[PDB]
Amino acid sequence: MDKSELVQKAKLAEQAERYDDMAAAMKAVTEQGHELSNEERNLLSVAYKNVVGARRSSWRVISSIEQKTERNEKKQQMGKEYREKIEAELQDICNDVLELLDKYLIPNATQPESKVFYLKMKGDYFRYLSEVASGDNKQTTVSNSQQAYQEAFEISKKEMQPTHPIRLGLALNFSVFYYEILNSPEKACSLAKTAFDEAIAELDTLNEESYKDSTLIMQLLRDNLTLWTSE
Amino acid sequence: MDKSELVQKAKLAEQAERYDDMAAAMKAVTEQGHELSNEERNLLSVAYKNVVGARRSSWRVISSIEQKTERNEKKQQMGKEYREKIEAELQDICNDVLELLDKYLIPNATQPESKVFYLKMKGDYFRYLSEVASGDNKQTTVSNSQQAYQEAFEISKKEMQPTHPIRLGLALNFSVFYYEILNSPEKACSLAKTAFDEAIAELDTLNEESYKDSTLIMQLLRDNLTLWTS
Repeated sequence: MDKSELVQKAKLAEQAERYDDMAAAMKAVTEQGHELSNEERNLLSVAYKNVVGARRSSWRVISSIEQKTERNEKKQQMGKEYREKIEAELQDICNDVLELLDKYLIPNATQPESKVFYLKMKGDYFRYLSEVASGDNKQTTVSNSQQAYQEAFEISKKEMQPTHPIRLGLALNFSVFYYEILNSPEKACSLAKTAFDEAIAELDTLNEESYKDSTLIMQLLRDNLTLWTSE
Repeated sequence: MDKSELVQKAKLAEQAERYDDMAAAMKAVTEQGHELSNEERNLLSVAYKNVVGARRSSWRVISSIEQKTERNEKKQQMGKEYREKIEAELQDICNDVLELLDKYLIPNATQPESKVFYLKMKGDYFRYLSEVASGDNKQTTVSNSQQAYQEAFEISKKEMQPTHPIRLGLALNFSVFYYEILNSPEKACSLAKTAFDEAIAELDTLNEESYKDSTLIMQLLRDNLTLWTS
């Protein structure tokens, strides 16, 4: 099967709600090593969001049942083994995505918006590993998660306008990450305020017909600031 | 694996909506070769109903797409090839279930309630094969569905109460078989009306444990009878 055929197969699998097929199709597309179109990039992102989402969902369901269980019914030990089977798949799916990002997507990215998309995706997929990571492996995945967002963060700052909706929103994502996962409320606030203020300073340059493309995300940065400072 | 284990695994898979796992667990329980319990029997049924249901839905989605005009020869090829993938899967799923029915479930059925349940199941899964069958495979598969339903129907009339869900569901499915597979509204209406009237003529055979299931399926029978006439 060639790229055109795989892409079509991918859209058919989406329609049929067969997301693993959809993901396998777009994995193979990605492996031709060429920069993906917006259509293709969207398809891959969707494909894997859904495949990863289903196991995450299954895992939340099992963890919850495990904790309502009486703690030596040999049933309890099914929920252990089963959760662990889910986890291993979840990690397998994540490793695929990360391999694609390391090997093809990030290195071939020619434009800064694509490079930032893929770096953030890498950040997101490490975050999913961390949700089922063990003790000492859990700090590794969070650092790997931070570093990917940091790298994307730096590129937006350097290649995009303060007012750009991807830069904002990466600012938002990254600030929330410092707050929610790294327990750093002061860095979280510092980050948000800087993003907010920088875009504020260039409100000047926006078109009255589409300023909300920027303004809506800035409102969220601001909302978080007042929320986080109120604590 | 202990059954209670496999059955547990199966109840978790179900909660987790991982129906392929659920089905494998129940497959390995059925293969231990012993009559299933009402609960293991329902888990096996629910399992395969969801596993095969997902492909029946995917197939239709794709058959419907392949129905719009398509100027692109490669896109038309992929649609054809993808439908064919789903069918092969669908057929494999049905064959698994029919093997289980032939090798274990039906021959070991030791009471009429189960025997009807499994024959009804044999009909259903031969109906699903019919939906994607071709030529002579389709005459065989349709005919096999009718035989198994018909046989179940005779036993359910002879041994079960009119308001029993297994019996009402058989009528439901067998009436739907006649409408959708045999393209015969006359035979589908006659069956559904008989089973409904027979139920309502014996409300005394209702019981608390299955009142909701009985009425739910009676209402579905009714729905179908209105739709099919109007």
